[PDB]
Amino acid sequence: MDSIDEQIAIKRKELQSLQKITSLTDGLKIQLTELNEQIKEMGMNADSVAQLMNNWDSIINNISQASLGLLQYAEGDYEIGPWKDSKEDLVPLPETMVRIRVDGNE
Amino acid sequence: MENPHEQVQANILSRIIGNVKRLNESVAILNQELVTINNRNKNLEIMGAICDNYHSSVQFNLEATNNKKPPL
Amino acid sequence: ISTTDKYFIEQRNIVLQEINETMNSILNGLNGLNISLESSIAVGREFQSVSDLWKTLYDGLESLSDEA
Amino acid sequence: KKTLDDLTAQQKNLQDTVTTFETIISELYDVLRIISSEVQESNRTETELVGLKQNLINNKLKLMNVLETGIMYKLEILQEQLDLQLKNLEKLSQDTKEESRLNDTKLMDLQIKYENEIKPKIDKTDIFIQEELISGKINKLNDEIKQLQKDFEVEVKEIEIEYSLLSGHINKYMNEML
Amino acid sequence: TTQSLLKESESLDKITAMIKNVTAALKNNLPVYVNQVHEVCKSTNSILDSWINIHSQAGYIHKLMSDQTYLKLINDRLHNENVNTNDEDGSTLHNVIALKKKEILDLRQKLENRKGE
Amino acid sequence: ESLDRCIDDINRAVDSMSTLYFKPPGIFHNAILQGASNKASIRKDITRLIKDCNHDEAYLLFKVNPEKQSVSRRDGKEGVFDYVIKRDTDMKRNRRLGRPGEKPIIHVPKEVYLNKDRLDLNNNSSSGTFKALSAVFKDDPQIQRLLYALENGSVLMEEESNNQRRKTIFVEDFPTDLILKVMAEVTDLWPLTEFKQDYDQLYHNYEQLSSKLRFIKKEVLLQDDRLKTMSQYH
Amino acid sequence: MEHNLSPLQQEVLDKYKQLSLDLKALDETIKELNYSQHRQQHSQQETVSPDEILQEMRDIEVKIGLVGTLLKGSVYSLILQRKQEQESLGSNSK
Amino acid sequence: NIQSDKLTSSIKSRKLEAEGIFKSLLDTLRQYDSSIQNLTRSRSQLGHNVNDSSLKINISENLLDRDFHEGISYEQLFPKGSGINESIKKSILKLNDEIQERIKTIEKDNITLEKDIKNLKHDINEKTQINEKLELELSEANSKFELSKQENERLLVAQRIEIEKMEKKINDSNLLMKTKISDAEELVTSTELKLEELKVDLNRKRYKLHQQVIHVIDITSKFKINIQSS
Amino acid sequence: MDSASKEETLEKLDQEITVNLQKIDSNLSFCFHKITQDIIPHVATYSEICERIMDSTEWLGTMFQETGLV
Amino acid sequence: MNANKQRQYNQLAHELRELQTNLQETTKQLDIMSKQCNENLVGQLGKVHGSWLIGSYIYYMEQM
Amino acid sequence: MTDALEQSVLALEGTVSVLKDSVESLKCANEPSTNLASTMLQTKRVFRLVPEYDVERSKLDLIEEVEPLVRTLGDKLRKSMGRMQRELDTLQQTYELNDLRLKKNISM
Amino acid sequence: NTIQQLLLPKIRELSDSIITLDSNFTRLNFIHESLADLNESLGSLLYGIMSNSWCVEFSQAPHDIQDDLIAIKQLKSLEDEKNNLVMELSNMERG
Repeated sequence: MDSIDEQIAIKRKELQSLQKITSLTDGLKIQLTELNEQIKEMGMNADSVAQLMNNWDSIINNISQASLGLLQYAEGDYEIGPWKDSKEDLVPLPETMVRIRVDGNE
Repeated sequence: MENPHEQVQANILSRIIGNVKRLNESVAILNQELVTINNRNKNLEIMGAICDNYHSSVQFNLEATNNKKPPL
Repeated sequence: ISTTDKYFIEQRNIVLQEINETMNSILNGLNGLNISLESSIAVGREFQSVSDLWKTLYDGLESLSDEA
Repeated sequence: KKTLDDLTAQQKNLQDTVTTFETIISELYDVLRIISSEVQESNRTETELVGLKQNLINNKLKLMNVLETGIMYKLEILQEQLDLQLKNLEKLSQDTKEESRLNDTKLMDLQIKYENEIKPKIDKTDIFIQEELISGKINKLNDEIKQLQKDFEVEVKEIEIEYSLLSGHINKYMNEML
Repeated sequence: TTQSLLKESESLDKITAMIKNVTAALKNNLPVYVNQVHEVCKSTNSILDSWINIHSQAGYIHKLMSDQTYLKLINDRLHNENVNTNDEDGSTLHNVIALKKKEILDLRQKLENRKGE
Repeated sequence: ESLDRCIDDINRAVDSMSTLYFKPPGIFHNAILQGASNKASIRKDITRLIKDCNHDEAYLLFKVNPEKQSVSRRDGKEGVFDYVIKRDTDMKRNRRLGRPGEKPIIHVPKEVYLNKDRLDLNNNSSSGTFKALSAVFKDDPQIQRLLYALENGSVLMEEESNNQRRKTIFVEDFPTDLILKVMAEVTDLWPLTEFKQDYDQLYHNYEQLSSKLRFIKKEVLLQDDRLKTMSQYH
Repeated sequence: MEHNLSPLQQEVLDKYKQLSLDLKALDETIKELNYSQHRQQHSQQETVSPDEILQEMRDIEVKIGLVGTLLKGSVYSLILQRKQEQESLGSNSK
Repeated sequence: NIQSDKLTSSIKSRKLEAEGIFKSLLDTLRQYDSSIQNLTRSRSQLGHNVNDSSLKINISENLLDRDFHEGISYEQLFPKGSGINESIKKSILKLNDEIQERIKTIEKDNITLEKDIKNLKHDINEKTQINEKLELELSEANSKFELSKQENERLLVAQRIEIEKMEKKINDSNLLMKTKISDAEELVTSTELKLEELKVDLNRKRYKLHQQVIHVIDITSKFKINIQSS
Repeated sequence: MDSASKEETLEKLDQEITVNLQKIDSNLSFCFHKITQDIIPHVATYSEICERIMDSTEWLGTMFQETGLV
Repeated sequence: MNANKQRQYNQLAHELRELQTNLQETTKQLDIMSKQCNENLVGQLGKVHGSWLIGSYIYYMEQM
Repeated sequence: MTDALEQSVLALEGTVSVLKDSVESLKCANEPSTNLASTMLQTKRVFRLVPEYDVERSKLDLIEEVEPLVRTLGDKLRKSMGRMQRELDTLQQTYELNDLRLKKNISM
Repeated sequence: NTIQQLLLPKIRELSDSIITLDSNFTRLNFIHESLADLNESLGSLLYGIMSNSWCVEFSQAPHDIQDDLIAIKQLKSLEDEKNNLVMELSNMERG
């Protein structure tokens, strides 16, 4: 047969290489887990900023909804106070609006 | 006839290569997504910069004149 | 010239001098008021630009009556 | 001078031609604005009016479609169903009165049998039981029973008296033997 | 002469007409105009003052939140009220400065001891 | 002559100052300024502009959707909320396609409020309630024709016989169970308490009298087969 | 001595007094318009003055820069800064 | 020669002016024929086939080609009684008035159609409340059938209940008749049989007692014989 | 040491080669699953939030570009 | 030693090298992404907009 | 052999080291961002605005459309109860009919 | 006669003064309109802000920002003292 010691040496060197590869792969595993956690918390921060940002959209809808008073009222209603021509009357507020509990608690 | 383990290793090694290839592909796809996001986010910091500038400027204005009212 | 005519002439002279001094005063006051008004227009001229570039948020009649 | 006269003729002909063309042009423009602003505008208004006419005619046709094959068909079918219900309640009342007269005829017939045949025969049975059976045949049977019982009892008592007489005679004969 | 007299007479009466016109305008139309524009500018001043007020409070909040340390303190205060909400005194800013002053007194007595050393 | 021409000039000028019109303050001007004027004024304005709704009333009239934190009408009929939010949503989607923002960014809901509030001021043809109903029931011809009938007294249904013709069918013709189910979905669409008590009263009326009637009906069926049996017997 | 003027002349003279009086009236009205003690005497109105003029309008102007000019200046500074890193990148390349 | 040159220059200027004005006239006539054709097409769209040649104006395009020694005048193209202002213009105003009175007639026809339309909504409305009253009578007829056949059933059932109770009472009456007659006859027969049985029993008892009397007599006789023989 | 035992060691090195390959396979598969099922979905949801962020504040964007011509 | 195994390890080396390059690219992209998130998404938009909103909130609540 | 093995080893080592560095940098960058996102950017929406126009319109619908609908529905339902009550009377009368006929016929 | 010749000029200058005043008030009305629409726009934005703030809650907004602010400057100074003290300590330890 072939001299045994040669294959013995080859097998131990592949052994050492393989154990090092396994260790490096475990390290890769842990780093991947930490990276996914990092990405998750950055996504959470972005979600919080989106929650902080939705207020602008809600403001836009509130203004659009309440703007109906302009064509609700008429031209002759506008001359209040100093603009009354000389020859109590519901000063022209916008479309009156109501609130509703939304958080599920009443 | 033949050392029994060899084929096993072969098969095992084959599997390794396969999944590693998938790893490659997976990672590559990630890059693409990542890359896209960055370009698609190329607007956001712009807005922020202006916003940052705006904030700074107003504070500077609030030191230019003494109209800065005390907090509550 | 008759004595009554002469008296009437001096009366017109005096009253017309009074009109002259009064109109000098009036023109001075009107010029002052007008210069102040020109100054107010000069300072207010800038507001047109900001009003236009901020009307883009909510104009109302500019677009609402556009549909009319 | 001959050239002068010829050229003068040319000039007057040119002037006449120019003024003729100018007046024709002016007339053409005037009658053209007549056609455009008055004749063609009138034709446009006429076309709009006949368009309104066609719209009114189409509305009229649609309203008759709503009328006959719509509303009048609805009136026809509604009246058909109402008339169906009306002959139906006619036959209903007819059947009601026929079965009602059958029912009251049946009841008054059987009541007459109860009161004029059943009741008199009940009374007849009653008087036959009391006057003829109870006060009559049954009572006479009881009376004959009592009379026969009395006859039997007196015969039995006479038989016992004969027994006593014979016993006394035997007792006397007993003493007579002395 | 008479004709000149009639000429000046009509001049004067028409002039009197137009001066009554201008004074009527100056008493009726002009004052309400200036009052209206003045009131509108006053309202504009009020609106802009409100704008400066919200901007000032925003700048104050930005200055306060720009600190990382205050963020840490509010964070573990949240952690604490999750752990126990009753003990407000546990996480306060005045307790923080009191413990800071205690730390500084310990520091200075250490420095004076080392100087004595 | 020059004095006369200056006279007509100043007459024209004074007329001009007569014709000048200064624009009066508008809507949001008044709202914000009175809501920031004085403590009593700010309280009155905060009461006028935003009134809190009765939680019972809001619950009875509106679905509240806590997962999306939204509010909608129970019947599903579109309101100003539906119009404004849907318009904002398809604006967002159009912008996602790279289309630019529109001017002005704030749009008054003109047409939706027009076509309805001028009608109110004056105050396919079925109203919103029946439309939402026909939406909510299935496409069964029986239920839809019952809806048609109670909307206009009787339904013009088409005869199943070979003689294709239209005939009217009235509300009593459909079974009582179907109309009760219609009323049930109606009171589901309007949880208001008066309707709920009306429904449970009426359904308890049905459950006693009509259900006992049905029991008596099956029992008379059996007892009538008994009648036929004894009639055959003698 | 009683001056016996012609009576067209006398009526014209009365025209002079009446014109005089209503010019004094107009002068009074314009003085009121330019009157500077508004609300300083017994009064409650306002007169066209720095109260409505340069004193008033610059007070609005100093604040108006917060919304109008500062907003534009922010993006202008952004553009200038963007040109700044563009020049820096060009210098790095060169 | 000065007059000759001046008049020649004026002739040349008027010549170029004549060519320009003639070109303008030809353009005007061509666009006129276009306008006339358009008007004819528009009128024919309403069925009014206007004769195009009647309104068109004919001008010779070679009129100016003649030498200038020969005169050209308005009467050549438009003699008296046939000028544009004379015949063509007046005819076109007459056509305008014809279209105007057509407009008036069509407006009257439209007003008549509108009146017929309002009368048609009137008839539709009348026939509609007729229809809804008839539907009310049909619903009322269905309901009246309901309660009507129903109360007919009610009274018919009532009469049959009365009939069946009285039939039952008559059945019990007949059973009572048969029972009472049978009981009375049975009682009479039983009393008669009891009388007969009592007659038989008492007669046999009488015979038994007589036989016992005979036995007693025999006993007495035997006792007497025994005593005497002793 | 020994001969039968040195053949035993030979088989031993074979054995830990095999199990080490098994561990390598398992760890790489776990890494692949981590990338495929966790990291990429998180990147996608981050994309969604960034879309919502840039989307909501766009009216500021129009207001800015209408004047600054950016 | 088995030539098949040798080619298997050659393929493994190629795959691991390209994996290293791809991971370095991913590291660059992730670093840039973190820069956008922490410096702009929360650094400027978040901070400034939260400042505006909270300041306006406080201002209006004090005027209840 | 060993060349390819060591090449694989060094490649994996490079990936692991770069991943360690990127993770550490990500943590350092995230810590202040996470701290800021946790506390003051927290926001709760408690109310949603509802124009009073739609509330009054819903009330008007309930009182002038749904209210008349329920009125006619109630009237027609009461006539329905009347009809079922009637058929209860007819059914009990058929019951007395059938029961009495059974009794008399069985009796004879 | 000369009376009317001297009346004419002051009428002329009064006329030019009044017409220039007319022009000035015209531009004043223009500026007033511009300011009114500016007011309406800013008021609409402010009303939107106000309505949104009257329906949202921020659980972590401070209340005594004065005390927080003076405290944070005092703390920042105390950390500055900390840095110089520790630097001196390390310097004397090294030397």
